Amino acid sequence: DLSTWQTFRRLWPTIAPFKAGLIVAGVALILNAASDTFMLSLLKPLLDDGFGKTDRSVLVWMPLVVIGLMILRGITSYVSSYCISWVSGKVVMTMRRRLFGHMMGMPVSFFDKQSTGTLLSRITYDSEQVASSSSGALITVVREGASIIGLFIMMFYYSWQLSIILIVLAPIVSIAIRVVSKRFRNISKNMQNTMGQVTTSAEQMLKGHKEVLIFGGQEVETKRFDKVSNRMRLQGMKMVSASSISDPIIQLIASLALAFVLYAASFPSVMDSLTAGTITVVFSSMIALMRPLKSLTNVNAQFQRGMAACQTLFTILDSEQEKDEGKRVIERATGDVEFRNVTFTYPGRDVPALRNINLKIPAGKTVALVGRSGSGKSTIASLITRFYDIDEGEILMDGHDLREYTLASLRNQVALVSQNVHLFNDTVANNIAYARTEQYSREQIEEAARMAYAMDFINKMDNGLDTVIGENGVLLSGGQRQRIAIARALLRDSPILILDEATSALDTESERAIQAALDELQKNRTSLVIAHRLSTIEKADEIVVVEDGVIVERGTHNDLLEHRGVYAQLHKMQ
Amino acid sequence: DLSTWQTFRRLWPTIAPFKAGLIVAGVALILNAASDTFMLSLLKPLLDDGFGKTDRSVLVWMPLVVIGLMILRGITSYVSSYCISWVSGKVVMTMRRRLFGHMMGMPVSFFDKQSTGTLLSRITYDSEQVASSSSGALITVVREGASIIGLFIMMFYYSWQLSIILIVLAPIVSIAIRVVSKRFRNISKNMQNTMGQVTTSAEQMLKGHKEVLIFGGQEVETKRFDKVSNRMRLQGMKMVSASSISDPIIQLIASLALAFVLYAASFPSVMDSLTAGTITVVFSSMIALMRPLKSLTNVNAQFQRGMAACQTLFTILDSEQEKDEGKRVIERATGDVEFRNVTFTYPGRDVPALRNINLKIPAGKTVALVGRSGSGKSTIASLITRFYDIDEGEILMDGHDLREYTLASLRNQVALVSQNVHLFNDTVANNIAYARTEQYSREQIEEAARMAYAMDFINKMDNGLDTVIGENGVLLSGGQRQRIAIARALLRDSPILILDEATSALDTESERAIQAALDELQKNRTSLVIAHRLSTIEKADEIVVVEDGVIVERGTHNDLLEHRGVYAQLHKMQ
Ligand SMILES: Nc1ncnc2c1ncn2[C@@H]1O[C@H](COP(=O)(O)OP(=O)(O)O)[C@@H](O)[C@H]1O
Ligand SMILES: Nc1ncnc2c1ncn2[C@@H]1O[C@H](COP(=O)(O)OP(=O)(O)O)[C@@H](O)[C@H]1O
Ligand code: VO4
Ligand code: VO4
Ligand SMILES: [Mg+2]
Ligand SMILES: [Mg+2]
Repeated sequence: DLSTWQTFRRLWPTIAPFKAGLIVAGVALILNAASDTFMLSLLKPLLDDGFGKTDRSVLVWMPLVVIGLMILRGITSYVSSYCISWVSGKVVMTMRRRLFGHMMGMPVSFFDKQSTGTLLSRITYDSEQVASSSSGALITVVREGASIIGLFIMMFYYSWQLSIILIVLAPIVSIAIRVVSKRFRNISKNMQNTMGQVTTSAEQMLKGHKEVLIFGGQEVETKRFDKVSNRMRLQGMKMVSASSISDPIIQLIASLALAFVLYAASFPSVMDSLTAGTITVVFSSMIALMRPLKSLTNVNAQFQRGMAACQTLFTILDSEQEKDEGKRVIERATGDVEFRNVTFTYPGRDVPALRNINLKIPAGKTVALVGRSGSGKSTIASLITRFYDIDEGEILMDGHDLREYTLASLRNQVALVSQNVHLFNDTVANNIAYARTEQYSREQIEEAARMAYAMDFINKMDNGLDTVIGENGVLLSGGQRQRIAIARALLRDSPILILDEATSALDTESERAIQAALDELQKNRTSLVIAHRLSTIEKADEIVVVEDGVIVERGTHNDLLEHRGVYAQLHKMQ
Repeated sequence: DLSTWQTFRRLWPTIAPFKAGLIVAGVALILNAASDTFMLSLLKPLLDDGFGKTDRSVLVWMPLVVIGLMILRGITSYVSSYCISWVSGKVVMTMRRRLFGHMMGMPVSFFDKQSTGTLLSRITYDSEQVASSSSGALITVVREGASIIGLFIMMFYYSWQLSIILIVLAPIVSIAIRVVSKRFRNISKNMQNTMGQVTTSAEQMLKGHKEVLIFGGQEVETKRFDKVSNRMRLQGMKMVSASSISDPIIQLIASLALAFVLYAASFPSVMDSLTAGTITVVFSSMIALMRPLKSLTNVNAQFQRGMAACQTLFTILDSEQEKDEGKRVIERATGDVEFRNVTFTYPGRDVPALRNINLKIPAGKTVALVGRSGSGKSTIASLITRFYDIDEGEILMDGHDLREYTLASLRNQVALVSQNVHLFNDTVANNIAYARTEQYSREQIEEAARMAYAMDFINKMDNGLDTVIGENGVLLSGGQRQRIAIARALLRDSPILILDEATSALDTESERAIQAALDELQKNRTSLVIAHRLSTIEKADEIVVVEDGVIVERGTHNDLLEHRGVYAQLHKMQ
């Protein structure tokens, strides 16, 4: 928990580029406060010198001065507000952009334990609270502070004897504001966590909607959301209770100043040194000082909430991202990947998921990983992509350990068809050519799609390649969204290709056409196809059988089949 | 785009139950306004008496009554603020609950075109805007309104020769506030869509993270989020420009009243009967009225934003939900299902996916759907669940149409495991027994896992049945996720079981084991098995071969094999 001025010194490097746009705002605020103070001091001359027997010596030129002062105040307030809001908007943009670009680079080990709801709350709630507090509440806070300091200097100018009490009452209000702002920040952080839970529940509902319908998850989801929204309301209630018990207390404490000055001025031995105008302007200033104080202490809730959000985001932005310890970069790999004594236990587990693998993938060939449905088959594919780091043992690419290569230059050498195919809500062309859209002409996209037996059914759609695919490609069947992932992978010429259950959903002749396409196209590029259909693999250069997490049998189709090993029992039952 | 009072009169039925709090808050607010007005009026008695003609300076009671009046003001302010925030929190919570329970009732046809980011924005951002405006800004707006009304009353009580101008200028200030509130609402309703785009971009980055990593979608996603955040900040700056160009103008308009008052005092022949205290309390009243104008017109941004958000949510809450007509509840259906010339055209297409389907699924039988990847078979599975409505044709179920059956009593007769199956971020037991957590005991869940061959891996994890499966079950392999989905489907004893590729990602012998265990239930169950592995369904009661959109072949295994039809070719490719 950082104090509300510690957060600004933690934020200053972000604001520093725009400090030129803040000097004008500060000068405008100073002039605004001066104009308001001089306008309130204008009550002095129309009771002392203004009133006389048929006397309008100042009143003849008075209201025009009020209009001019009002115009000055208006333009200064406008420029101050707009420039402060511009700086706030730029800073909020920078924080939001950096936050998004940060969680976009965290390791997958982090994504496997955090619900989507909390991160979406980070993007769309905390940043929004910071923006709202620093655009709407900050201007009010700083302007009322300027007005208050102006009233202070004015009351000390006219009569110090009637304003020594403010020296004794400033510390009390400072302590009260500090001790209530701490509570505001704590409640705001708990409130942020509760919003995270709310959006997590909402996203679990939305993403798993069909199962909610089919299994009758009506009442349970409704009750869970009821409880979480109730917690949200209760924490908001605690914040409101703090605010509404801190406003009147401070207002009453600030009213001892007015009570004292009335008590002090009640002494005829003191009022002699002053006139009616000075006394009435002191009383008016003390009376009208309470309004800025009340407004500041009331708006202090939103400003403190924004400061809490900024503190949380700065803590998040200071986390550790994926280990990009790599130094060397490479353009195209020759196509050979080697394992050595590699073992790898998943984050937060006891038994290793691989005990020791000595797999060797030759350059420009294919290696297939058949085996049971619970062994390490997708784990190997994740490892050769550096999704997870090894525990011990060496994994090599082109004779140099896989940790020397930087992350970008490595994954730019591998194309993957995940068993859980995920497609973006965009046209078919942009799903096939996801990141390198500008580098691949529609001719290349069409060739890649025709390779993956997808152009046959794309033509049937409304706009051909231009059709929108839906939120997750739900507009297409599983065997039409597992042939766009294949097309996307085949579009690139990455020498290392992984087919993590490429044809799980396809029928037999469609996958036969796929296999023909790869056999006529992948004659030079290394592939790592993993599948339980032992007909997409009978042409592999070396079949590898992994069960329980350890390699058991390595060899060609013929050498394994006549060996009467585990592959023989796997093949004899198709 | 409705006005503020129209918004409240549209919202009043929601607010109606919570009227005691509103009434007591209103009474306390009137008392607070009277107390605050009475504090400014004390400036007259101390000048007509007291320091003016100090011969009666015996008046000493003023500080005591000031302190007492401020205590009363503080108490009334606290109770009014708290009992308005109670109604605000209750109403916002009810809006959240109604909105969540509403979108969870949308038909699937709506979910197949709307990105989840926008709906999460509706729940998270918009509702938060309503809550913030109605909690923080609303109390400020109403308090300043009360203070303004009190100051009008007091000044008109004192002297109307110097106050009839406020009759003239109130319409002008009202016109300005209305014509700036319209722009605030429009900008806010654009800002909601922009934030929806922000959160859609964020969500499409998170839940498609691996596709971002593999293909280098780093810079593309960075550009997209930069553009959307820039649009957001630009709209925010437009809002702030409107606010800070409407505030000083309205402030200056009110200044023409003060200048006129100061012009009236210059004329003695008419305004000779002004006491030295009456005039100086009218002037202080103008100043202390013009301050709340600034405060109210400044805080009007948040309040108008909240009203725009409440309007947007009220547009959602009266949209069309799922049809759900007919009130024929059924206890436990026999399971018989029949089609009659069914023709189905998907929402937004122009060629019928299904046409002229005659399908019978008699009780205690299994019907197998086979064909190319792209024919309509998952469509049939969706139709018998009533995810979509028939375009033209009759379904039947236990001797009656699916339309007459109410939806809640229809999905209880179907347990469906689909392709791309979803799992909830919760313990494995709470995933198997999803919505009936407190009906199926632990031994029943264990039996369900045992039937689906899932006990061999579910018993090796660290915590057994209680291990957290993570978001979408990413902590488990594809085969294990499929097995848990099967175990979830099998735990229910629903008459109809639909297996949309229930064994896509399982090795051959676990497929054999599951089918062997599933064969026990076929004595009473009525299952619809969709599968491309023809060895899975060689024992189907009747096999239905669905090509592009029409049932081509049907019969048993041997009848189709002897017929030398399309099934013969599909089987030769084994
Ligand atoms: N992200 C993960 N975190 C923890 N454990 C995992 C994870 N992924 C897989 N496992 C464990 O490793 C075993 C094998 O999974 P994996 O090799 O990734 O998939 P597959 O079995 O399809 O090859 C599974 O039984 C599972 O319990
Ligand atoms: N939600 C949807 N909206 C519009 N069209 C769809 C939707 N789901 C599937 N389709 C279309 O219906 C056609 C039939 O596919 P489908 O019957 O789902 O294949 P399968 O039954 O093998 O999954 C597909 O070509 C697809 O384009
Ligand atoms: O398009 V399919 O659901 O038959 O893989
Ligand atoms: O071991 V698997 O879940 O890819 O069939
Ligand atoms: Mg896998
Ligand atoms: Mg399907």
